[PDB]
Amino acid sequence: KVFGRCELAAAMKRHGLDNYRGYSLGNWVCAAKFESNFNTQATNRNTDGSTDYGILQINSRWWCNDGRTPGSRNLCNIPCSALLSSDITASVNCAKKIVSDGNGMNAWVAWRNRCKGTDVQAWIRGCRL
Ligand SMILES: CC(=O)N[C@@H]1[C@@H](O)[C@H](O[C@@H]2O[C@@H]([C@H](O)CO)[C@H](O)[C@H]2O)[C@@H](CO)O[C@@H]1O
Ligand SMILES: [Cl-]
Ligand SMILES: [Cl-]
Ligand SMILES: [Cl-]
Ligand SMILES: [Cl-]
Ligand SMILES: [Cl-]
Ligand SMILES: [Cl-]
Repeated sequence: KVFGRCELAAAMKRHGLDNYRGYSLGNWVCAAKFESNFNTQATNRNTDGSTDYGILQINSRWWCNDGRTPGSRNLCNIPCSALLSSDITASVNCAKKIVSDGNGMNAWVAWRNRCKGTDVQAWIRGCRL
């Protein structure tokens, strides 16, 4: 599923991501924009053999099981395929664990490089929230 900008903002808010760990909704929407372009089915292969899955490009190195990342962890206790669903529940629940791990949203490369410090409220501008 390719979410609209305001559509994703509403879904993230319902699942309690807004202001989660102090990160405003615009931060989360911006992260999803640059990680996946709002596409729940996005996947990308990393140099080490791990893969990033879904709207927030969550990495199998630490967070989910795909059966093809030797030595990796599954800290969200989920199959990576669950992060590709049209329903964002699994991705949100895992994102909550990730952002609580110590380094906040810096875990998302695209957030650090393209969202951090910018006018992130622009991403929820005009949305009915
Ligand atoms: C929270 C999350 O999963 N973020 C991922 C990044 O982990 C991922 O960055 C890759 O992770 C490194 C190793 O694969 C794991 O140590 C790679 O060196 C690095 O490229 C990023 C890739 O675009 O996507 C999300 O931000
Ligand atoms: Cl957009
Ligand atoms: Cl915001
Ligand atoms: Cl594995
Ligand atoms: Cl599994
Ligand atoms: Cl949803
Ligand atoms: Cl980047």
